[PDB]
Amino acid sequence: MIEDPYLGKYVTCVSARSTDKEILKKAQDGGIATALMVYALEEGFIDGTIVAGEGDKPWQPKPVVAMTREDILKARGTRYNISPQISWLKEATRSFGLDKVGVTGVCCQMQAVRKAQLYPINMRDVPGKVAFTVGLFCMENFSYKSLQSIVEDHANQSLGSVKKMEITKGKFWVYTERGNVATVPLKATHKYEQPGCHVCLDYVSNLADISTGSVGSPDGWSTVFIRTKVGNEIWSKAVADGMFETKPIEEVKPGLDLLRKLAKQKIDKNQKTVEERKTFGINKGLRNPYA
Amino acid sequence: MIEDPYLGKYVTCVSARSTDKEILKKAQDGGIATALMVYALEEGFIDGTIVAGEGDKPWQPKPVVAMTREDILKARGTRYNISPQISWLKEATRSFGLDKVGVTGVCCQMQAVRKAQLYPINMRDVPGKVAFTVGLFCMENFSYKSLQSIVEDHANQSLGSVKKMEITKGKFWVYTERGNVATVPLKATHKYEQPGCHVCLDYVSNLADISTGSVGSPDGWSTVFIRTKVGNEIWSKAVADGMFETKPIEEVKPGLDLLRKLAKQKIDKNQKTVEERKTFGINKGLRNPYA
Amino acid sequence: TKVVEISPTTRLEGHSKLTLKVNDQGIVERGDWLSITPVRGIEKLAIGKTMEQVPKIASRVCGICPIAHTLASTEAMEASIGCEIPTDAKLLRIILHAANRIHSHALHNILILPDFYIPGTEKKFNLFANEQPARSVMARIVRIREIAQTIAAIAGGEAIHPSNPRIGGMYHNVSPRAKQKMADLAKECLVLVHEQMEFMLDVIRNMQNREFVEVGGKQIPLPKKLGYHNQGVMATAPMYGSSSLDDNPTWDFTRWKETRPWDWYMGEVTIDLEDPSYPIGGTTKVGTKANPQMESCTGVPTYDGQPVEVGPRARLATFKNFDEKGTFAQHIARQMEYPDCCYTILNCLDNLNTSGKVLADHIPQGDGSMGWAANEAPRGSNIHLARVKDGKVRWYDMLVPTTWNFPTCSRALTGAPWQIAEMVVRAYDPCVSCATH
Amino acid sequence: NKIKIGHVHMSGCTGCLVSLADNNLGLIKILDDYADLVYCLTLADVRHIPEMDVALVEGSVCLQDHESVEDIKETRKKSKIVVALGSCACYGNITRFSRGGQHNQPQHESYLPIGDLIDVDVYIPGCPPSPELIRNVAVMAYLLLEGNEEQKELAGKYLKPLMDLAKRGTSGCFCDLMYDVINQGLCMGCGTCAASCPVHAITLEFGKPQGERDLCIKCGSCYGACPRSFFNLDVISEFENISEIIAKALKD
Amino acid sequence: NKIKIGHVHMSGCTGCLVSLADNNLGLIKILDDYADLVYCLTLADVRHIPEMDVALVEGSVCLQDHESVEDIKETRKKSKIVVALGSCACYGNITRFSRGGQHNQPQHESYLPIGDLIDVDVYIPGCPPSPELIRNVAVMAYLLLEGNEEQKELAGKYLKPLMDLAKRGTSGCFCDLMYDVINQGLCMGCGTCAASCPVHAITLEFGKPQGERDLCIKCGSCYGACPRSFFNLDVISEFENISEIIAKALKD
Ligand SMILES: Cc1cc2nc3c(=O)[nH]c(=O)nc-3n(C[C@H](O)[C@H](O)[C@H](O)COP(=O)(O)OP(=O)(O)OC[C@H]3O[C@@H](n4cnc5c(N)ncnc54)[C@H](O)[C@@H]3O)c2cc1C
Ligand SMILES: Cc1cc2nc3c(=O)[nH]c(=O)nc-3n(C[C@H](O)[C@H](O)[C@H](O)COP(=O)(O)OP(=O)(O)OC[C@H]3O[C@@H](n4cnc5c(N)ncnc54)[C@H](O)[C@@H]3O)c2cc1C
Ligand code: SF4
Ligand code: SF4
Ligand code: SF4
Ligand code: SF4
Ligand code: SF4
Ligand code: SF4
Ligand code: SF4
Ligand code: SF4
Ligand SMILES: [Fe+3]
Repeated sequence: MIEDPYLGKYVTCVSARSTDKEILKKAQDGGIATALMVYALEEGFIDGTIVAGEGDKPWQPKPVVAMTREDILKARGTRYNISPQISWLKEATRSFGLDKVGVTGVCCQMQAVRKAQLYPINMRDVPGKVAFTVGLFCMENFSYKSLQSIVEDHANQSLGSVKKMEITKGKFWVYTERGNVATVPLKATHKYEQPGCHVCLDYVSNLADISTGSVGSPDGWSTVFIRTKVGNEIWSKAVADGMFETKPIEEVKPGLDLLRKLAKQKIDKNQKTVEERKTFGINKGLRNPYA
Repeated sequence: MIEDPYLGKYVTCVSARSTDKEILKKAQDGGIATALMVYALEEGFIDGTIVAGEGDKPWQPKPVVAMTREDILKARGTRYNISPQISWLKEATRSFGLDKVGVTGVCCQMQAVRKAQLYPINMRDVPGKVAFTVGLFCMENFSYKSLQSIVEDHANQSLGSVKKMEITKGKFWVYTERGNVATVPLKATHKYEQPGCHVCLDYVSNLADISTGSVGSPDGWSTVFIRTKVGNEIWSKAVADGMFETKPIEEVKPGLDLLRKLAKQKIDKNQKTVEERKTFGINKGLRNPYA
Repeated sequence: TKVVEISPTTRLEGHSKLTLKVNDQGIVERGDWLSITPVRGIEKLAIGKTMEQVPKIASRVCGICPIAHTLASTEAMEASIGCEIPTDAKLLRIILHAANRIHSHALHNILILPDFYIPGTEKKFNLFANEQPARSVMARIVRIREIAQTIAAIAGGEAIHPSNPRIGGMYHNVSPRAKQKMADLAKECLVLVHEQMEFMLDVIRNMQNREFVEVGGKQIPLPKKLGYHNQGVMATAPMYGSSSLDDNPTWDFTRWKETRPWDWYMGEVTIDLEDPSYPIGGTTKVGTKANPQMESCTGVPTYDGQPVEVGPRARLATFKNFDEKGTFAQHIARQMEYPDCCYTILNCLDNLNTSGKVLADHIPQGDGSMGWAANEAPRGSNIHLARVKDGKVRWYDMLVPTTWNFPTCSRALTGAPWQIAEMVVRAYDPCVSCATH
Repeated sequence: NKIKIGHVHMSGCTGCLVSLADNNLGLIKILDDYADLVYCLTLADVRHIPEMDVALVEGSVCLQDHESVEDIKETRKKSKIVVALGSCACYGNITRFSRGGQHNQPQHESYLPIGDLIDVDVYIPGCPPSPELIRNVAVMAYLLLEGNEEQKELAGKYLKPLMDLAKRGTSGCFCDLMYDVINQGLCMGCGTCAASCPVHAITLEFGKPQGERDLCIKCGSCYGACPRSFFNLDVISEFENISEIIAKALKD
Repeated sequence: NKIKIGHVHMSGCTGCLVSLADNNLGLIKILDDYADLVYCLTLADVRHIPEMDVALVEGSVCLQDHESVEDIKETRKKSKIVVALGSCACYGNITRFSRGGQHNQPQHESYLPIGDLIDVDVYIPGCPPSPELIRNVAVMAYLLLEGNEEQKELAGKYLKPLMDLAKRGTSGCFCDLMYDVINQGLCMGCGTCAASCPVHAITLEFGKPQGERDLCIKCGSCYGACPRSFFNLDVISEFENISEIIAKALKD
């Protein structure tokens, strides 16, 4: 175990990408989140998983319980607006009849799952049926109207043409299907962030079985934390089964040094906000969920 | 002014009954509450009044804005269950277009009107348009299911046959149209009282312009308090116009001595209940609206 | 070019500012008038709510014109579900609508008169002051608004946030007495509004003959073409409105599109011109950064791809080819709308059957079809659009008059001395809480 | 000496100000004799919040709007008596339902009544608030600050329930009638709540309140108006005298 | 030494007891090793409330039923730890809607959660409450009273948010998510509230909660489950270890 104060508790950290070439075609990064859920399904570690499927408007995610490789793959790619993944967490154990639920999502959604496992409040059967969680790194998120405003105005792109979006190197990047690229400085995007993200003290999905993201690894590759016993069993067996290319993270640029720094900026900035809440008013303050 | 601690503030108190023989045919007592509202309407002191009209089930009152002598007379007779008179108080000044609203009801309903005059809370136009209030004496009230249980079980009468009900001389009296009489000891009725009556510290409608009831006067006659300047102007002019027979209350048996005693028992018993609320729990109590 | 900023604006409804680029004489070259009122977000919070609740929430967008949102929202729901309301419900709604237009135009007299001159003098109206003629004028205005609110309360259930409108018509018809009372009040009001109208037109006509006005001690020249813009106008009725239930609707949703402030507002600027003597409290400090594209709180609806002017002048131009434009023309057209309000009320009372039905016998629950309703609010075309399915609002959109007027007024600021930019603004009778919703 | 009164407009609809103005010549009487309006963006050109004896504050506070938060803090600093005017200021009202996501400020998501950010001395609940109540509070505030001791005593007694409401909390709903009246054994079926509800969300069934919770816009009126919320007998039993006193103070 | 546990049935539906029993062999394990059931009218013949280490109290209190009021007062007197078991006991739940008028006790009108009559140490909210939560609270209560100091420290940390809920108040509704989460700038759109709602009253529209208030039965579950109500990082980050500890305590 490593007990990093900004990267959470983990056993190891590698740089990885799926060896499944079909998965990689539309994966955001290394295809880790898709590849792990597909593999867990084929191996019987899960019988279904909650993923950010395609929704009713372009680039709007819709949470869905996926129970086939095909349905899991439909959720490839980052949607930078809210996907209420946990809304299907109980239902997966009811009408879907699952015994071994997988869950994908960002840090706060990983938090929601663990709170439900330990303090189930009208969440019967959920603590014992969560089987496998994969958490994405997340700096901040946006409402759908925010995402529309950023892509359509600031990047000047039609949503119906966008093939990929990416926040990296200080910019919001928009890639179109016909091959064009547009960028927006992140300074322009700040007004649009979901306000509840400003109180979030978790960057690399500390509470997931396995955590995965982009920062620290080259393009096409993911930085992966293997954290829990569940996480280590599944990762070991998938590596052994040929499912991933890996590199120790210390042999990779920018690697864990850049990552630990961005994690620190996130927590530091948000801890400050958390603190300003206490004296937000005159002789009174706002609620602190962490108190 | 007299400032009696149990009978409230009043100018005089007489025993009276209407000289209108048609009104008396179905009045509960002296016909004071009907006679005053009819007279106020004919004279222009009011252009309409809220009365306890006939409802959708036998002996269930329905509040209504009455604007004719005929509609006022439909409300004669005591209904011993809840009539939410104040529910039409604002509306009388809206779609009904009244400038001078009359209100009839029991003590707590008189209270509601005066609170609305002084602390109008989403009660625009109400303070200035209340013109005349007539308050009934009231010891306690009942839900409709309570009244059904009392009349049908304890008195063994069909509601469709009842011509009059009367609480007096320690009994609940039921008179049928075909001429029979049944009684129930009031001790049997206590379980059925509306619980919110047990906190009521007002017996003879202290806050009305004119208050009227039965206790203290013979049958067919009412005990009347004339309290406010509005009340004195209307009463004086109605007496002068020949609308009432009167007797000074001190020349009448049982008169004001019996009345002051029952008022005292009511307040005393209910003040006790009000007080027990404060220590109703262990280390905590119930709300006191009077605190 | 320099940049001066007035924040906040005053003697209008709600919270906005003017971010102005001016030439070396202080004449606006390009000005942005923008909402900085927080977005309460009525369109998004409406989704999933019941079609009965949403109009009562939308009412609380604005307490000067709640009739506009109550009626436009209700009638958008009725248009989506295909509900035809009874005649006497419609007559009561028109009476409510006309009465509120009286109170609103008269309230606006209060806000604009301090900029105006007692005719033939160099004295401005101070309506607070217990002197003549101000006090006599205030007494007339006060009685006018009192009559208006009273009628509104009788026909609409409440003067502010009317309670009588419901999906399918009204909760209540009125009594024979109430109908007489409304008529009595409208007769009194008609004489008063004719007097107030002639008074206001004279004051305005005196303004058009002036060459300067005094702001903060200084003489400010009055341009002849003050407030002129080339956006044209949009209006759906001279009085009430239109909805997609009509045989021939008078608004065309294929000609509408709403953008963000992005397409029409200035980006980042820095204030380099400050006047601490601007009454009362000065202008924005030198060095302040502003960004109208990002700070504007409204969307920008367009018609044929361009901002438009809505409101009284838009109505008279659309329906009578009223042919004067700019600030004083807008003031004139607003005053001219006084008598129609009282004549309409009296005609509607005449046709109202107080024993008539006020609620449709059947209220359908909707299948998700789109409907829309336009109410000609006192400030202009208020267009609500909705999809109702199973009694719930699945989609909601509000194009409110001051929303339309924000980019148009902005363009109308060109040519004005920045010290009277606020006078250009006030001729639009702005409702910034309305504009933002 | 006239007291100094401001109208502060937070995230409100200005219907609270309209309600004040709907006292008609009563308002002009008050402005003539008892009070100077030192601040009101809708009616006067004072651009920044000055010192006030009474701040009539309408609307709630958007947490994501910096100027708004500064305004409500500045208001408490500048004012002797802070009045939450109307249900948005008291209780959040329709802004309880705000949840962001609309152009052009999709982050404008969170709204709180002013009592969650500053200390509030007096509630005037209602949506819309009744003109008469706003008038009574203005007149009594004056008497509390410029009267003889008999007046300042009356004023303090009159305002007490409105100050108690400010100390009770910042939430208003149909449920208040359940939680604090029916569930407390205090409801007596008078029907006042039904008359006060601005959206007709309350009916009485067999003499007891029935709330259409998905119609209720959370304004707190019904509990306020209920005669079993507060019933201060010392004031309300003197209704005739207190009415005459208020009338005389407005007379010409 | 086994702790002493009672089940006290106020105005409840017994579904809270069923939820306890739905721990299956876990309940029998607890009764075998850690706890004696000294009182439960549904399962045992002890007629009167004895002394208890833990009283699991379900249902609310009818103010007009004398025996009920005496029972809840007697329970606090007889118990070291009082647990409001389920949403009726915590928050009133469907008995908030009670308003009298039904045979054969039309005066049975007023119901309050137990926390309005006695002091409550621990809330277990939910309707129905989750078996796992009731089990965790029983096990941790034992550890708090019979463990080493490392266990009593864990137990105290585990129970703290449930004790904080008991101190927060006695009201539960969909509005909690507005008042205390969205309106506070804390909602992040996870959707957990929607999963926990027992009546499907919550949907998410553009990532934000939308409450069908006339479906909501006022159980308080959604705020409880929300990860922005309480999120005690010291406990929840140790989910793997705390899970292993609880499992081992139930093992054969
Ligand atoms: C708001 C958001 C912010 C992020 N910020 C960062 C960051 O700062 N640094 C960094 O390194 N990585 C960040 N990521 C993660 C990164 O963008 C990729 O999502 C991650 O590397 C997974 O890529 P992959 O190839 O393994 O997954 P893929 O194989 O492409 O599969 C996509 C996975 O992402 C899930 N997913 C996609 N969109 C959402 C969504 N809105 N909400 C919940 N789950 C979703 C899907 O369920 C699926 O599990 C963010 C992701 C999101 C949604
Ligand atoms: C619950 C109740 C309890 C009472 N307890 C007493 C008592 O203890 N001692 C005593 O002397 N008198 C009591 N009265 C009053 C008495 O019964 C007569 O109502 C009173 O004398 C009026 O009689 P009248 O001939 O003047 O009125 P009538 O001419 O017969 O007119 C009847 C009037 O009573 C009103 N009314 C009838 N039923 C109700 C109702 N449920 N709620 C509100 N208003 C109603 C009508 O609007 C109308 O104004 C009580 C009345 C009620 C409703
Ligand atoms: S920054 Fe935190 S609260 Fe916001 S979406 Fe990402 S993990 Fe959730
Ligand atoms: S006893 Fe009091 S509370 Fe009960 S109905 Fe009579 S006047 Fe009202
Ligand atoms: S309380 Fe009602 S009238 Fe007052 S600002 Fe809020 S919505 Fe407007
Ligand atoms: S106003 Fe009357 S009916 Fe309504 S809750 Fe209060 S006492 Fe009960
Ligand atoms: S039920 Fe009506 S009066 Fe009571 S809080 Fe809701 S909207 Fe206001
Ligand atoms: S909380 Fe729900 S399951 Fe428990 S006693 Fe109450 S109704 Fe029953
Ligand atoms: S559970 Fe998630 S979506 Fe629901 S109120 Fe809490 S943070 Fe918002
Ligand atoms: S919305 Fe659902 S979970 Fe929340 S209090 Fe209501 S019924 Fe309970
Ligand atoms: Fe809009």
